Amino acid sequence: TLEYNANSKLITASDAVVALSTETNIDQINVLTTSLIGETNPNFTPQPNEALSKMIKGLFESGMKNLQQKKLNEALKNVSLAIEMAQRKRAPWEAFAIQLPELHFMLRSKIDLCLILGKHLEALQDLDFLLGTGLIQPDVFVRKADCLLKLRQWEEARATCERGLALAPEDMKLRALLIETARNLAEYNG
Amino acid sequence: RVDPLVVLFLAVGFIFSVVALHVISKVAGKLF
Amino acid sequence: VEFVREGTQFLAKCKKPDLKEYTKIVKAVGIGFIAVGIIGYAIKLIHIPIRYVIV
Amino acid sequence: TNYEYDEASETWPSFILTGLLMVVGPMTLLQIYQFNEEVFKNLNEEYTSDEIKQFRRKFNIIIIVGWILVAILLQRINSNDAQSTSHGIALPRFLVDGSASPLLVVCYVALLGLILPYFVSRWWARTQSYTKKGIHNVTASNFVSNLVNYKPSEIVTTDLILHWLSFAHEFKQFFPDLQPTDFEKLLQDHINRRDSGKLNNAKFRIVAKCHSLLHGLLDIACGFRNLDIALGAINTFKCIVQAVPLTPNCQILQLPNVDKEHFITKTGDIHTLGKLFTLEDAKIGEVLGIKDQAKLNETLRVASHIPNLKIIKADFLVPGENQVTPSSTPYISLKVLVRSAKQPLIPTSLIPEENLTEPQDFESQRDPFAMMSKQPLVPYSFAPFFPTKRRGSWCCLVSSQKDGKILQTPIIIEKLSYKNLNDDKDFFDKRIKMDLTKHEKFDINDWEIGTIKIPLGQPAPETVGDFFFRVIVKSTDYFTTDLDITMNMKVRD
Amino acid sequence: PFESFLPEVIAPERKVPYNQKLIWTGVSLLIFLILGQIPLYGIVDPLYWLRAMLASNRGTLLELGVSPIITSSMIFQFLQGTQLLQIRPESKQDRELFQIAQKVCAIILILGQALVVVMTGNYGAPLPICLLLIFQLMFASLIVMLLDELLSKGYGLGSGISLFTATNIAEQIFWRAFAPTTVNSGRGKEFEGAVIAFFHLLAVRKDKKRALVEAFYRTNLPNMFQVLMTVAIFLFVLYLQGFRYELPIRSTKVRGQIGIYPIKLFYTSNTPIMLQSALTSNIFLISQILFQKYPTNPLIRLIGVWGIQMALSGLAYYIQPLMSLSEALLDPIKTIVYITFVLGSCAVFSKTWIEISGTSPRDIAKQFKDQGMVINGKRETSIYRELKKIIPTAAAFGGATIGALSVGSDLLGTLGSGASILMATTTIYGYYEAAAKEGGF
Amino acid sequence: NDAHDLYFQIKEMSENEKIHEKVLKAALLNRGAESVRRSLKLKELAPQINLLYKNGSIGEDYWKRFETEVKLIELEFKDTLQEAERLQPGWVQLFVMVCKEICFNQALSRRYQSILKRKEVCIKEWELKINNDGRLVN
Repeated sequence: TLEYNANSKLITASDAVVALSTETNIDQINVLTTSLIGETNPNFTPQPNEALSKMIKGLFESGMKNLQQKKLNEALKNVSLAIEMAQRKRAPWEAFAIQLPELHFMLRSKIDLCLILGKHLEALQDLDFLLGTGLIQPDVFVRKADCLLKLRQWEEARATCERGLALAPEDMKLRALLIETARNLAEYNG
Repeated sequence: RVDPLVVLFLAVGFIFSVVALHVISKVAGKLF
Repeated sequence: VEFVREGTQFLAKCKKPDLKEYTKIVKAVGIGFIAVGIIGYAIKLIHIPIRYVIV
Repeated sequence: TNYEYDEASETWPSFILTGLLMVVGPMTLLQIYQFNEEVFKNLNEEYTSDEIKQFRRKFNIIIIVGWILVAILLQRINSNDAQSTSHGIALPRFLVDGSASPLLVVCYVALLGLILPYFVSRWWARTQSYTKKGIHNVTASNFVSNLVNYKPSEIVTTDLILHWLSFAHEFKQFFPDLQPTDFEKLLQDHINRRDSGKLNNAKFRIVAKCHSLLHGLLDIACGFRNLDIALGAINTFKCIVQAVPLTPNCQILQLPNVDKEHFITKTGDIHTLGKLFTLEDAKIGEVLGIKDQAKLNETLRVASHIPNLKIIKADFLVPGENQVTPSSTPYISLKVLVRSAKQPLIPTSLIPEENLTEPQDFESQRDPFAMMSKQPLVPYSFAPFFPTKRRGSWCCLVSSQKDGKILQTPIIIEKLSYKNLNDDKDFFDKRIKMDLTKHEKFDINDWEIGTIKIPLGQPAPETVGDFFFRVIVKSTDYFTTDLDITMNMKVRD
Repeated sequence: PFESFLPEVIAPERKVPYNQKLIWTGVSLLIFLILGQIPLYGIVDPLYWLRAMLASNRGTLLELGVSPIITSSMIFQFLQGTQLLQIRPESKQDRELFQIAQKVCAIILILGQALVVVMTGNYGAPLPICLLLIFQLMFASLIVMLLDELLSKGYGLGSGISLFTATNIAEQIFWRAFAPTTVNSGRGKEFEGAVIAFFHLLAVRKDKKRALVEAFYRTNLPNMFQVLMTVAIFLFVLYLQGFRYELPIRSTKVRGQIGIYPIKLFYTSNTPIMLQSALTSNIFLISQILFQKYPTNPLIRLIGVWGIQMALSGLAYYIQPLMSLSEALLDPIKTIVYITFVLGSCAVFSKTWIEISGTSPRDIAKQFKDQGMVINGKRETSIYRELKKIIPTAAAFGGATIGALSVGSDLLGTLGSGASILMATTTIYGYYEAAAKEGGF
Repeated sequence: NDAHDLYFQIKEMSENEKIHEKVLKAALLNRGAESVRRSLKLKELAPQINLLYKNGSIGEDYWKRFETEVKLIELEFKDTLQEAERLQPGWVQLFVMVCKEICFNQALSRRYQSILKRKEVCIKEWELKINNDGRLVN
């Protein structure tokens, strides 16, 4: 069973034990509902919105302006809020080829900022998502192997350096990373 | 359309039918 | 006379089976031959008194 | 014709005697006519508990009877008293005309109508239900359904694969009372070295059965081109065999008699076996916290007898040519070196280069795997907690580097020579630190270099360039050092 | 092209393992053997050659045997050889139509043959009983056809005809040795089996030095010498089955494909001996009939004369085989002409068959050029010139060796003819080599 | 495990509870998105299942089950499209592309939300000791 709110127009499951698939589906239905309530035209178009993009760009630029001011802690917070707004206040039917590149372009700077700050697990998870969503470049494996070496995982670091060199064998930084990985692993094994 | 087990069943059924016909024709003469 | 000459030349060029292969060959073929012959002989032998009683 | 049956027992004795001799003779003739050292075979049964010994324990007269029957029949023959042709038969008379006349025909009808089709159908339905790998059809269907709807965001672990295994249909045929939750609980009890209390004889059965299940799961996961699930299955196989949960310091916790509460609390830098063997023979015992010489010798003998791998030369080879050309069929040829965790590194330049080359003869290039198929088998492993007895194994699988997908089913090797682990080469120690290659006992021809050849299953691409691969050779018994290398084929035309 | 909806066994979608094939072969053989021992119900022209060649016995449900199937197969083989059907490999629907026309004509042939045998045979003219007696043969022939189709679709180790013929040959060989029947002609009871009578005379006679020489010769019934000779000939034929010429070949379309192409000694083993046997059987039958019908004619006297029955003083007398060494030592000219004829016939038949069946060296060279393979140490333009030096000699010598083996077997007096032993051996060796090259238990 | 019956449950609830009109369109769009996702999934999974079957590692009835699901998905999508036409007039050509986009968008959103749970599994598995601010304190 599942109850329907009156003033909020959001459906919730009144049961005590609900599966995971049912919860994900009810959440998706709530998202679609609260988007359709706001979008006024009945024949909506996959054309992206403009005011939302302007606000997201404003937040991202206000976050980037702190880098010139040499404030490294709150710029990360502003970029995180920008990414959250881009993931929250955007309708699902908007174009994919315009919704994914903005996420990449913001997540890249957030990764750089987390790596400069000193958080390596958050940065590693961001690299893993950005790599598994369809962005494979030699500038990703450098940072991923850097993180894996900073938190002491040497077999995975070696595999990452090898796969990074299998795509751009002329890179000058992945080679030094591979040398360091081999040295650390030889000290770890013997 | 037809499985191997169907062929085996058909063959055994035909053989048993012929044998039963023979033994029935043999016992009918002995009965009368 | 040249017929036998070509024959013996071809025979000298062939590949004859050695012991470790001939034993496997004779084992397989003999087991198959016996497995067929015993089945045939048993089916032929059993059906004589059955055919006497039934028919 | 019109036969005449034996009415005085004058012919069937000889027929039965011949039928008996033709079976007795060959059996009597047959009865009158009738490389890899294992060190753990003795040390394993000394550490196995009695509860597993009891499980492993619990779960010619034809010739003599034929000869005595032959003697009886021969004495009976000797005890007997003895123009157109009158044909006859050898069978006795009461078999066809006495009081046993309908018994023969009813036995024929029964044995032809009931026993034959029933048993044929039973055999057919029993042989049609299993998969060519060796698992049930329902089990394979469950595995395929598990891998069809699998969220790539979820991370694979050991608990996930145990939860997947607990739904096997073959666990239900053994004990129809238990539920999959009970099977998952028993598997967790086994891995975490816990006491089930009452269902030990079911824990042992399902644990011994998980072998074929994990092999079939690995096969299916490689068939769906999934690398993470394959690696997880191999790691779970290791954990099930060694009865230990997967942790960072596991190579040193698989050892026979250590106490985790002391080792984990005291030291935190020893993670492998080489790092352990860096220390002296008494410091190792003091660190592992056992302090018993007669009991330290056994763990030091186990810790320096498990195999580690190392490559000497790896490259792609095509049989009969000198290079890789577009649309040709190459394979992978590896020269590995099975070494102990205690021995130092020998430079690759010391190899005489004579053991690494391939012979170029037609009998050798018609099939390049016959020379690999001559190596000795792998010895018995040291697994005191696994119910049955296992031989070692190495599972080698190859994938791509552009997309990262497994591109063929895994090859499982079983023949390899562990000659470099024998105790005659004990001078070659890591702690002596005196450049033991210039030693009076060191001869570079005594060390063996094994070979591994993996068929590639796909021809070279029609283009020209360098295409990189990734080969992984993992063990299925220990937590040793595996192989993980990348190599490229230079299709050059 | 037409419409056809008739029962047929469906082929397996995947490969069947070796054990599931062996068990099905055994079960089909058991059914086919049980079918031929049960007589008909309505029962109340002896052609022994046809019943011995086509796996048939009279007075049982297996009277026709595989005769209609083999006749339809030969008819369509001739129709395809004469290029009248013009079957092209570019279409599969045409092949399916041909394969279904095979059965739709075979069933009509079965019906016609059954009607002819019932209306003409020695069963008797006097209607429902006749309908039942025809329906029995109908259903038995349908079952035999379904069994052959099952064994040929993929559930069996091979075809059905060869398996059934080899089974009959082996059954005859074993019944001539372990027969439990006896014969009483003045002297007493004597078994019709070699080993049975051997043991009987060794046990009951109590005169071993005489029982041995009496049971070993047995001029009237099978003895032990024939058993020894047939075992020796079996082993020798099994040894001459492994002879093969292996020339090394390599590929050029996809490199890295090295192999070996074998050219056996028994290149066309089964064809020449069976064709020659059928020819001699038909000639003997025609000569016997023409000699029986006519009392005396010059040309009829020349072709063949029969007397105490066996042919003598005629053309058919020369072609008839020698019984034992006595007939050989008696008249040398007959032995010379018989050996020359039987060897030349086999050699010429083997050469003609390799020229007809499409296995000539030129066709093999065309297939080599098609697949792209070459000979290892030779050029491209020389594969045909090399095969011409190998294949014809192989065929000729295989035929000559088969003929010599048949003559030696029929002369040494074995339990069965050399043709039968060789055919059964080749049929079983085919299954053995298939299981070996494919890989199975 | 589907969003098929959830739409029917909401539909049956609509006739009694007087729910809004856009909730039905939301559930319908979700069902169409799931149908498109499943169709693409089967379209990419067909060759691997076929090869596993030909090799002899899947059984004989699972292949028939797969070939039946292949057309069951098309039947369900046609039913969804007919219902879409019924619910709003002249909304059949845009419905399909809108569903095609929401499929990818919601899959990406799921993958992005999964990282918060993905982050603690690795801590548990590698025994990391991390204080506040995400730094390592060994």
